[PDB]
Amino acid sequence: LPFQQFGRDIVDTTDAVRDPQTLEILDITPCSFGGVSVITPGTNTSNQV
Amino acid sequence: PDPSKPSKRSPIEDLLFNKVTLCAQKF
Repeated sequence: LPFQQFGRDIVDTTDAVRDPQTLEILDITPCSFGGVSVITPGTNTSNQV
Repeated sequence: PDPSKPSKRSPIEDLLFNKVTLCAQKF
């Protein structure tokens, strides 16, 4: 709506914004992340992982 | 099991899987 500036999801986290100059609606998504798992055989067998 | 269905599930299992229905974001 013309009077609305930001946006929030169900858990009250910003996920949209209006550009101050061009007045465009831009989506915001966090950059990727995750865990790291290492698969190895017995260390007395080899050193490849 | 019903061979016609691509998932190879019995009709009762199909109804059981369709009955249960499961947010899912904001990592």
